[PDB]
Amino acid sequence: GDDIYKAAVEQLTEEQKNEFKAAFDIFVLGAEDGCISTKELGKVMRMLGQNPTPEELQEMIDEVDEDGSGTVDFDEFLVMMVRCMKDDSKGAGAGVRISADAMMQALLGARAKESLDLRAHLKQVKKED
Ligand SMILES: Cc1cc2c(cc1F)OC[C@@H](NS(=O)(=O)c1cc(C(=O)N3CC(C)(C#N)C3)c(C)[nH]1)[C@H]2O
Repeated sequence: GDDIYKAAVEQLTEEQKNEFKAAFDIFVLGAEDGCISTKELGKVMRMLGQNPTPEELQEMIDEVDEDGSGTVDFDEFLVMMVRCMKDDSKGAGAGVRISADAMMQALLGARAKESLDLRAHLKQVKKED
């Protein structure tokens, strides 16, 4: 049931559909496997205010793993974003729940993410950034 997940390509903004390349690219920047692992996780988690455990990262990855060895494909990420907007809470059983925009703004956060107002999904008191 990956209708909006796989079709997210058209659901993504004008800059998002193009940021999905550099975004995930930074996650595996210099990766010999080409994919993301529990190691790279903590590397990005800090960029989005998050300091989980080395054993917990296996959970947020297991639900998005293809090989089943603490990892995730490049496509499993694209959906993780479009699915996050509606499912801000996918972890279930942790201290908090990571969002999608939080990952994008952390990964690149320079190109453009206001063309469609993706960060507007969290209309609430924020910082000056
Ligand atoms: C490989 C990859 C996958 C994911 C990533 C980034 C990635 F690099 O971020 C979003 C995450 N979905 S989630 O619902 O936010 C989510 C939160 C949690 C959780 O147990 N914790 C919140 C926590 C970080 C704290 N304190 C610990 C889980 C299992 N899922 C998951 O899709």
